[PDB]
Amino acid sequence: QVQLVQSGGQMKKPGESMRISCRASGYEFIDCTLNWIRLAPGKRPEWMGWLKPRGGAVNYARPLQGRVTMTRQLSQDPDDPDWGTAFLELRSLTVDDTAVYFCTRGKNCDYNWDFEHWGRGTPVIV
Amino acid sequence: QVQLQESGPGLVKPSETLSLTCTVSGGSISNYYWSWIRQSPGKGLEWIGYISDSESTNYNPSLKSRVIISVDTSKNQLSLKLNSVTAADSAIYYCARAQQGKRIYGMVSFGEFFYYYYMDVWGKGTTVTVSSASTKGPSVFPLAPSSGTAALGCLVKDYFPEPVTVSWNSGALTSGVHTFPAVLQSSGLYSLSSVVTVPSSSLGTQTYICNVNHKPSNTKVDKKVEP
Amino acid sequence: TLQCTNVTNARGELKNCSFNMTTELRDKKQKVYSLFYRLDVVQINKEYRLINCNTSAITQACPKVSFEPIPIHYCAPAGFAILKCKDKKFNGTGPCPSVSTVQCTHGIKPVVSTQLLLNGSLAEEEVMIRSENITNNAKNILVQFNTPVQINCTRPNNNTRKSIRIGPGQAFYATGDIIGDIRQAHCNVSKATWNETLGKVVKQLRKHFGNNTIIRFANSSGGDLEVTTHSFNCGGEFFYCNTSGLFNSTWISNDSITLPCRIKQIINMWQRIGQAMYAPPIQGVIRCVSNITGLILTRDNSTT
Amino acid sequence: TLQCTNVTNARGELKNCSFNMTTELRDKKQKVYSLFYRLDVVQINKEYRLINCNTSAITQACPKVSFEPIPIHYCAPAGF
Amino acid sequence: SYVRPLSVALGETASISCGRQALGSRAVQWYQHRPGQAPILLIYNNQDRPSGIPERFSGTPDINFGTRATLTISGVEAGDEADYYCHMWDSRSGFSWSFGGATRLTVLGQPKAAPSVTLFPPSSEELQANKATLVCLISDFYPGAVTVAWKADSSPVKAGVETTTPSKQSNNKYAASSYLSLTPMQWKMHKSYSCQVTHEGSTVEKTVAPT
Ligand SMILES: *[C@@H]1O[C@H](CO)[C@@H](O[C@@H]2O[C@H](CO)[C@@H](O[C@@H]3O[C@H](CO[C@H]4O[C@H](CO[C@H]5O[C@H](CO)[C@@H](O)[C@H](O)[C@@H]5O[C@H]5O[C@H](CO)[C@@H](O)[C@H](O)[C@@H]5O)[C@@H](O)[C@H](O[C@H]5O[C@H](CO)[C@@H](O)[C@H](O)[C@@H]5O)[C@@H]4O)[C@@H](O)[C@H](O[C@H]4O[C@H](CO)[C@@H](O)[C@H](O)[C@@H]4O[C@H]4O[C@H](CO)[C@@H](O)[C@H](O)[C@@H]4O[C@H]4O[C@H](CO)[C@@H](O)[C@H](O)[C@@H]4O)[C@@H]3O)[C@H](O)[C@H]2NC(C)=O)[C@H](O)[C@H]1NC(C)=O
Ligand SMILES: *[C@@H]1O[C@H](CO)[C@@H](O[C@@H]2O[C@H](CO)[C@@H](O[C@@H]3O[C@H](CO[C@H]4O[C@H](CO)[C@@H](O)[C@H](O)[C@@H]4O)[C@@H](O)[C@H](O[C@H]4O[C@H](CO)[C@@H](O)[C@H](O)[C@@H]4O)[C@@H]3O)[C@H](O)[C@H]2NC(C)=O)[C@H](O)[C@H]1NC(C)=O
Ligand SMILES: *[C@@H]1O[C@H](CO)[C@@H](O[C@@H]2O[C@H](CO)[C@@H](O[C@@H]3O[C@H](CO[C@H]4O[C@H](CO)[C@@H](O)[C@H](O)[C@@H]4O)[C@@H](O)[C@H](O[C@H]4O[C@H](CO)[C@@H](O)[C@H](O)[C@@H]4O)[C@@H]3O)[C@H](O)[C@H]2NC(C)=O)[C@H](O)[C@H]1NC(C)=O
Ligand SMILES: *[C@@H]1O[C@H](CO)[C@@H](O[C@@H]2O[C@H](CO)[C@@H](O[C@@H]3O[C@H](CO[C@H]4O[C@H](CO)[C@@H](O)[C@H](O)[C@@H]4O)[C@@H](O)[C@H](O)[C@@H]3O)[C@H](O)[C@H]2NC(C)=O)[C@H](O)[C@H]1NC(C)=O
Ligand SMILES: *[C@@H]1O[C@H](CO)[C@@H](O[C@@H]2O[C@H](CO)[C@@H](O)[C@H](O)[C@H]2NC(C)=O)[C@H](O)[C@H]1NC(C)=O
Ligand SMILES: *[C@@H]1O[C@H](CO)[C@@H](O[C@@H]2O[C@H](CO)[C@@H](O)[C@H](O)[C@H]2NC(C)=O)[C@H](O)[C@H]1NC(C)=O
Ligand SMILES: *[C@@H]1O[C@H](CO)[C@@H](O[C@@H]2O[C@H](CO)[C@@H](O)[C@H](O)[C@H]2NC(C)=O)[C@H](O)[C@H]1NC(C)=O
Ligand SMILES: *[C@@H]1O[C@H](CO)[C@@H](O[C@@H]2O[C@H](CO)[C@@H](O)[C@H](O)[C@H]2NC(C)=O)[C@H](O)[C@H]1NC(C)=O
Ligand SMILES: *[C@@H]1O[C@H](CO)[C@@H](O[C@@H]2O[C@H](CO)[C@@H](O)[C@H](O)[C@H]2NC(C)=O)[C@H](O)[C@H]1NC(C)=O
Ligand SMILES: *[C@@H]1O[C@H](CO)[C@@H](O[C@@H]2O[C@H](CO)[C@@H](O)[C@H](O)[C@H]2NC(C)=O)[C@H](O)[C@H]1NC(C)=O
Ligand SMILES: *[C@@H]1O[C@H](CO)[C@@H](O[C@@H]2O[C@H](CO)[C@@H](O)[C@H](O)[C@H]2NC(C)=O)[C@H](O)[C@H]1NC(C)=O
Ligand SMILES: *[C@@H]1O[C@H](CO)[C@@H](O)[C@H](O)[C@H]1NC(C)=O
Ligand SMILES: *[C@@H]1O[C@H](CO)[C@@H](O)[C@H](O)[C@H]1NC(C)=O
Ligand SMILES: *[C@@H]1O[C@H](CO)[C@@H](O)[C@H](O)[C@H]1NC(C)=O
Ligand SMILES: *[C@@H]1O[C@H](CO)[C@@H](O)[C@H](O)[C@H]1NC(C)=O
Repeated sequence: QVQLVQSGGQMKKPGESMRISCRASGYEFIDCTLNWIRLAPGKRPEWMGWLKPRGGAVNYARPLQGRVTMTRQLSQDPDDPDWGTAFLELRSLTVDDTAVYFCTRGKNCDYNWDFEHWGRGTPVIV
Repeated sequence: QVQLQESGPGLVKPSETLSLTCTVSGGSISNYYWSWIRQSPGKGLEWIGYISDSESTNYNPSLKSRVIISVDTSKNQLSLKLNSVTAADSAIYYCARAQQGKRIYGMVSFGEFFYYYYMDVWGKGTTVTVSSASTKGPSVFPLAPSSGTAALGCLVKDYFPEPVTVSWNSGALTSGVHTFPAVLQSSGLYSLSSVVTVPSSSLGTQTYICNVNHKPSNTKVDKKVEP
Repeated sequence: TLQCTNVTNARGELKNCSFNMTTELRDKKQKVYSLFYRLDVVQINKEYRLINCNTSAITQACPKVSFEPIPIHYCAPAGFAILKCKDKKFNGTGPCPSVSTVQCTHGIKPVVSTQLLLNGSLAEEEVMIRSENITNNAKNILVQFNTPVQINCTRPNNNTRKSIRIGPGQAFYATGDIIGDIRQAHCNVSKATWNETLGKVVKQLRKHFGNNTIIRFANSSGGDLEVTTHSFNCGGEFFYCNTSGLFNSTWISNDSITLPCRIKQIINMWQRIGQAMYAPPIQGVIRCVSNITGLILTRDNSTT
Repeated sequence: TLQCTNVTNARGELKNCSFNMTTELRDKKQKVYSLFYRLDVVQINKEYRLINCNTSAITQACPKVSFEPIPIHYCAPAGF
Repeated sequence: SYVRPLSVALGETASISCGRQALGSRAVQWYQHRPGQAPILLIYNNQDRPSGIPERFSGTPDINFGTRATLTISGVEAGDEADYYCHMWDSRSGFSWSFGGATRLTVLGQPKAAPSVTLFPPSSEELQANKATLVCLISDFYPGAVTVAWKADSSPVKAGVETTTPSKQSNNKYAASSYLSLTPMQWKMHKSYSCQVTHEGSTVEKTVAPT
């Protein structure tokens, strides 16, 4: 029962920044890698970067380096200990950043690029 | 169906028994719940108490130390006696029939229900004012027109307390009538001014007489209106 | 020392207790509150305290372990063997005529129950009763149904679980408040299915006591709470169901029977004197569906 | 609750914290102090506290065990 | 009890939310109470209405716990201006003795109506009774807020005038009296008396002379 829950949509202006979440549940958070994909109309789906909750190791895409930042915040309470919150921050926004931002996960934690699970989407309008 | 009508002194002195009664119409008294409600100016509705079809007592604890709601089934009449009244007890008293509803949310055997009460039919209301000042009758002074369409009425000067009822030709003339809200003068007496719009053809001559009634004074005066 | 009140209603069962509790810092206190069923608290002289304090320590159950009975298979080591018994009218003792061997037993579900055996294995053909010596009244008689009587149980209250940090990593899970209605936990059985099943049990009971004697059913005669009531687990909380409505029939020759159940969080289980367990409250509405397949009776000087 | 200051210098890294600590007798306290690198403490609102307190318990390493990597040899059992 | 304001437009929809939300299963009553008048039972059981209430008055039932009790008035009229009460009965709270708070629905955008001033001279019986009284009757104006000014010949009076607070009529308009008590000699020693009623935008004058 893998389920990814994101935050609500935001309307931003050029120069500001954004912060969106992605609470996962139903699987070991630190074992599977998470991604961030933006989808703009009339463009290719752009991969922003992946983040491994094991230590927070992250890898940003080149067209976004310096403007993108991905963190995590896994709960430290062993009763519901199977959930983390991947945060995405994009600074110095432009009108080209207007799209719907998703967080994805592979079908299994061995191969990351078979995005079987997707979030409902976080639309952003700059 | 069922309709009600209250009737009270209209004026009770401070620290005294506020007697009252209410006669229902077209219905039996011993098979419905009955609720008393008072509504003061500036304050919201206040639930006095209620009596059952088994004649059971249950008053608002905000007033229970003074209320006693009785009932006599020989007629369709049930009473209400608040005592030790103060200035805050001035309100319109409505006579409404409560009906019992049983809201079940769980098991009826475990007692998982609660009883709610709703009033469906209401009375017209009886104004009760408390003041050490005695009663006072009015004094009607006619208002004549001065010539298509014209207007005439009756000036009901200094009286106390509220209210008064105005009829025209004992009840025949009822179109175009416009009884106005009274005015509490600084002397402590209300002044009401009735007026009726009338075609200029009937000015000479269709007899017009205003009927003025003020119950707290046992008065029933009339007067003509003519140029 | 607990400062408890009644939870607002009108019977005042589950309480609303507050207490000065430790924090993550050894020099800071906190005034937190929680709900406790009255079966878990006792007064001093209003002031209360947990029931187990003057008896034993208490360990809160880990809310990540499962209270669910899993089919467990018992196997004999190499060089040994397990002997089955495929006799479909085999009472407990004696020589089983049809015997087979197995490396492992079947899926044993370790369902902790009382009075009424739950989720057990049915019997083929007819319902047999056991007991080692049926004429010895001090021997628990084990009756094993052949058809399953459906029993439904529920705790209708919508509960909440509040995590209370009481130290470095010590998080006690309390009952926050009750969302929505406050009702009564209970169980249901089909009176028709229970009437015919109580008929099936009184059938085989005549083969040991006589074809003319009267057979009477009554509730428990006393003892602890764990024995006088149907005690078990439903969604993760321990009921204690008054079975007086199930055992009330004297036999000679749409429906729904509802049992009033209580709930406890401070239990010792088994019957050991030394340690009690706090079961953290189950969030949401509780309801479980089980079959009662057995029964543990106890007879009481002539021919009745 | 830790009462910390900077260790006298001029960057203020490692702190100088004092606290009411328990003793050998359960009814006596003591006002002892210690140095803690800032990576081990966080403020409240100066007052501090150990970083792990709102997360987990903490066990002090035995100062008689060795942190030194020793050549470990992995061997397969007989038949492997 | 204090009053909660509300402002909806004519012909739109209203959402009178209850001020005392329920704790368990609820049985809410809704009452339409015009000031100084008999209240009207709109909804007695959470969703049920009596005989004689339009469909445009709907109450929210509690099928799943969480949905708060609200009163929905679709297609509001000018006559829907009154007070609304939420009589909240639930399983957790005890006996609902008091009614709700007070939601005074005020409908905006009603037709603007000009007043109708009618000034009467003193009566001959009261002039014979050694007293005078001018009665400046105002009615059929909207919005109900008027300013009354009395002039003796041409000078303001101010002394001895009582004025009605603009009460509401049956046709959803407003009316108010205006009394000026004069001495029988002061009424005869002057040439004319006027009643300036300045409603909303501009004023309307009615004059009366002792002839
Ligand atoms: C284990 O065993 C247990 C023991 O057996 C067993 O316990 C049972 O639990 C369930 C739930 O857990 C209980 O079910 C509840 O039952 C309540 C009572 O329902 C009965 O009564 C009502 C009202 O009866 C009056 O009105 C009808 C007409 O409407 C008349 O015909 C009656 O004669 C009666 O009028 C007289 O009596 C009044 C006294 O109450 C007097 O005041 C009055 O003046 C008159 O003299 C009936 O409507 C019910 O009939 C329904 O069932 C029959 C079968 O007999 C069917 O034909 C048909 O389906 C009928 O609908 C029944 O007789 C219910 O109130 C309750 O449901 C409400 O409450 C819950 C929670 O509060 C709500 O979530 C739910 O939505 C319901 O709310 C509706 O109703 C309320 C009140 O009316 C409204 O305020 C609310 O807005 C909402 O209205 C909406 O729905 C209506 C339809 O439901 C609709 O009309 C509206 O327009 C609106 O859309 C709930 O169902 C059950 O009682 C327990 N058993 C016992 C014996 O107590 C348990 O289930 C077992 N299993 C387990 C544990 O797993
Ligand atoms: C078990 O027992 C505990 C008590 O130990 C209960 O917990 C308390 O529950 C009550 C309600 O029953 C809570 O009281 C409510 O607090 C709200 C919070 O507002 C506070 O903070 C603001 C600042 O933002 C202050 O201005 C305000 O005065 C409060 O101090 C209030 O908003 C609530 O007000 C309500 O009541 C008033 C008076 O009737 C109304 O006028 C208001 O409109 C409003 O309806 C109310 O006062 C209290 O805070 C709870 N305490 C704690 C520690 O949580 C549990 O509920 C109880 N559980 C069960 C199951 O019984
Ligand atoms: C972390 O923070 C702690 C504080 O919590 C520091 O510990 C304190 O350090 C100060 C020095 O910085 C100590 O103060 C010194 O105490 C000496 C002991 O004498 C005391 O006892 C005699 C009785 O025999 C009294 O007469 C005397 O008044 C003292 O009460 C003093 O001798 C020192 O005096 C010096 O200063 C004065 C005034 O400037 C000079 O005139 C003197 O000549 C002399 O040079 C001084 O007062 C204090 O005692 C320490 N406290 C504790 C509890 O140990 C840590 O040093 C700090 N650590 C770091 C790394 O920053
Ligand atoms: C006797 O045996 C019964 C069945 O073998 C036991 O009933 C089981 O009870 C447990 C806990 O009381 C239930 O577990 C719950 O699961 C639900 C979610 O399940 C629903 O969703 C899944 C999809 O993942 C679906 O496959 C299911 O069919 C359900 O639709 C949650 O509320 C909780 O997580 C809870 O753990 C079992 O589901 C339930 N099984 C059945 C078949 O009903 C009963 O408890 C046993 N009695 C005793 C005394 O042990
Ligand atoms: C919760 O409610 C019960 C039931 O009303 C209370 O029980 C009463 O306890 C007092 C003790 O002071 C007795 O004198 C009464 O006879 C009891 N009543 C009944 C019906 O048994 C109980 O005290 C309440 N608890 C709290 C904390 O308020
Ligand atoms: C409770 O009722 C019956 C007991 O016989 C079980 O349901 C049947 O189980 C058998 C064996 O798996 C199946 O062959 C039948 O098809 C089942 N019947 C139905 C209608 O599904 C049920 O599993 C029992 N539950 C327990 C023991 O937990
Ligand atoms: C029991 O109560 C919980 C909350 O106390 C309810 O959970 C809510 O469920 C709805 C879905 O219908 C969500 O939108 C809310 O966010 C949930 N609330 C919380 C606090 O998580 C639950 O629905 C209730 N269930 C029953 C049967 O009453
Ligand atoms: C116990 O609960 C189960 C499940 O709610 C009940 O089985 C349902 O019975 C009704 C009535 O025959 C059927 O319409 C449903 O389809 C059944 N549910 C399922 C999942 O099959 C059962 O009747 C209840 N028994 C008792 C004694 O309460
Ligand atoms: C279990 O339920 C039975 C009834 O179903 C309860 O019997 C009551 O017993 C007391 C004396 O102990 C009598 O005064 C009552 O009249 C009985 N009630 C009925 C309805 O007969 C029994 O008390 C319940 N068990 C417990 C532990 O409360
Ligand atoms: C230790 O030294 C650092 C560096 O001077 C202090 O950091 C200052 O903290 C205050 C907070 O009150 C800020 O307003 C300043 O801007 C900080 N300065 C710098 C350069 O960052 C720190 O407060 C000192 N700690 C103690 C306990 O004295
Ligand atoms: C324990 O407290 C620490 C305080 O530092 C929390 O960590 C910070 O949390 C805030 C917001 O919660 C973040 O903005 C910081 O980035 C966090 N800092 C670090 C170093 O993690 C921590 O989340 C708390 N833990 C729990 C379980 O509540
Ligand atoms: C907590 O301790 C204080 C000490 O003054 C006391 O007054 C208070 O009653 C205690 N709280 C409880 C719930 O007993
Ligand atoms: C079981 O059967 C044997 C013989 O069939 C019999 O001797 C024994 O008494 C029976 N068990 C009981 C408990 O009656
Ligand atoms: C057993 O039934 C009797 C008679 O109804 C009752 O007095 C007693 O309290 C019951 N005991 C239990 C444990 O249910
Ligand atoms: C130790 O406790 C006392 C209690 O009076 C307090 O004044 C002092 O500040 C505490 N010490 C520290 C280091 O906080």
